[PDB]
Amino acid sequence: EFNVVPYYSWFSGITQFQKGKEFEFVEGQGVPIAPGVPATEAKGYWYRHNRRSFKTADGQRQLLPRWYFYYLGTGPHAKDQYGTDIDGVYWVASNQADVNTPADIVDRDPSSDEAIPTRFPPGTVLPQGYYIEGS
Ligand SMILES: CN(C)CC(=O)Nc1ccc2[nH]c(=O)c3ccccc3c2c1
Repeated sequence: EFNVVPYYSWFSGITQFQKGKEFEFVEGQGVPIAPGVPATEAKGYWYRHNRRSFKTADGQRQLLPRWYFYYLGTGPHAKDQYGTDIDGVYWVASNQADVNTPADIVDRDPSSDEAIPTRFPPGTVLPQGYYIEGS
């Protein structure tokens, strides 16, 4: 969880379960499906939530990262330039998207909307070592 309120993603998270496997998508893929959004707005980034646990007194490690998707110009990196090398950020965009203008899309009031469970179109190459939440 969090003890500082996050920007909330329109979608469910993707969670690492195998250490050492990278988070990635093929260029053009990796934008989660949202009913009615045009491919020109299908642009943004996945953002890594580092999680950390507590020591139990039986010794006991691991609580891997979970990634959350944010449309370009929103989220904790609402200001950065698409593409920019930033630890913990992975940019993705449909090939119809112009990544020079922010997506025209409001954040998600977590109280007047649940997260849309994360799906991808047929053919999307899923990152091995990750489990899509809600699936
Ligand atoms: C290292 N952490 C401070 C980063 C952070 O927690 N990121 C974070 C950032 C994005 C998050 N997006 C969500 O949709 C969400 C939903 C339920 C609970 C948490 C989140 C959520 C959390």
